[PDB]
Formats: sequence, structure tokens, C-alpha cells
Amino acid sequence: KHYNDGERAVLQFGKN
Amino acid sequence: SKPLLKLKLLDALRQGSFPNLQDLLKKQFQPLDDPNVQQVLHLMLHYAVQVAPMAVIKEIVHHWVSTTNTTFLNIHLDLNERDSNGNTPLHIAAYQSRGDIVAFLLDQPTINDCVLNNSHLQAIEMCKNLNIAQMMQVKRSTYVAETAQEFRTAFNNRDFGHLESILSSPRNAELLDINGMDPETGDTVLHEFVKKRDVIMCRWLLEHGADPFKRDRKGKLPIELVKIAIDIELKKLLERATREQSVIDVT
Repeated sequence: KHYNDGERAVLQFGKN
Repeated sequence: SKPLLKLKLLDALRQGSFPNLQDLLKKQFQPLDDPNVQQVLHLMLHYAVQVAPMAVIKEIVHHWVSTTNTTFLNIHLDLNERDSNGNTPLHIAAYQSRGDIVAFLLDQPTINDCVLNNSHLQAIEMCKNLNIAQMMQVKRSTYVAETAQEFRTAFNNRDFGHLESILSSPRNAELLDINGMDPETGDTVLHEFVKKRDVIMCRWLLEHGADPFKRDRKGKLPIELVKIAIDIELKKLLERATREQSVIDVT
């Protein structure tokens, strides 16, 4: 699994 | 009246009665159309965070900010209005290390904490207390976290209205990438939805950024994931979209 579901979406749609 | 209008107002905020503030603007900011009133009126939020007590700020915000509820003197305050110096009320609030106010500003729905002033500085840079910077930096983390989840949910439910709501917010346009890969998949949102052959959503995506040249982590760019009259609709859709990008590259 590695990442949960919300912190998965932060890596995707986040911009650092 | 020229600048004593600023004194009248800076005094009215300093007292702390939102009725008393209205009573001043009602009888002393006429005429409301002359541009010297409208200029000193639209600095009211920068003036509140310097001298006004806390409850007058909430009352000013919850009445006149980003609201169409006809208000009062037809006064409509932009929460992120810019000083002659380019600063926002969030800037001044931070600059003066007035931390309990920096909090309430960042919890508003239309707050944009990524505005650059004349000096090209974010509101977070103006403060001197690190404790205030950290809470500011922490709040951006939580907002981007919460909004990125709302973004994912909106795609999964195909909530078209909610997606246009999120990309319209300028703070989001600065802190949110519509391309970024799913961490443990390919996978831009274009690939994900080309694979569901969802023509309506791919067309929507193509208009709001979402470049058709980003590969997944298998080299395949979107066009290469292709009755069957739905397929040729995507295949011709992307062909038209790439041809538009190759007009900027004139050489």
C-alpha cells in the first residue's frame, strides 16, 4: 500500500 | 476631506463598536462615489488589522467580505486587496506579529496567502516571530492537503461543478497541479480518464491545462491508449489538442 488515500492525493495534486 | 478620512476611519476602528463604525461611514463617507471616499474605504481591512480589536474584524469580514448579501452601503470588501505598497491585510497582520489575526485570516474561504506585494514577498515573509511563521506554514500544509482530497473526490464522482469551483480559486491555481502523477500509478488525470474512455471529462480536462504530451511512467503519452465510435472521438480529440500546442513552438 505505502501511501493511504488522502496523502496519496497530496502527492498527486500538490505542487510543493 | 482627503486624508483625515483616514483618521476618521482609523479612529472608528480603534474604538471597537461595529455599529459605531457604520454610524461613522453612514454620515461621514458621503458622497460614496467620489474616488477619495472609495479609496480610503477600500483600505478598511488593512486598517482593521493594525488598530481594531478582534471582534470588529470578524464583524467587518462576516458582513462585507466576498458576499453578495446586499450588505449595507453597498460596500464589498476584497479580502486580498493590495496596498499602495502591494500588501494584503494578511501581510500587515503578519508584519506586526499579530498572530491571532493571521490565524482568522487564513481560515477564511477566499484567503489567498500567495499574493506578492511590490517587494515580491509572500505574506508569510513579513513576520518576525518564528512561532507565527510556523503556524502560517502549517496552515498552508493543511489547506493543500484538504483541497487535494477534494480534488480527487471531485474527479471520482465526476462532480464537474465542483472542479470548476476549485480551479477558479486563485490560491488553488498557485498550489495545485492538474498534471501531477498519481504516486503509485502512471498517471496524470488525462491518462486515467482516457482509459475509462470518458470523452466528456477528457474534453473538460484539455481545456483546464492538462497537457496531452505528459507520458505516464511507461512512455505512453495519452493518444497511445487507444461501439468503437467512442474511441475515434478521443483519438480525434487529442489530435486537435496537440496541434494547438505546436503552434506556440513556431520554430
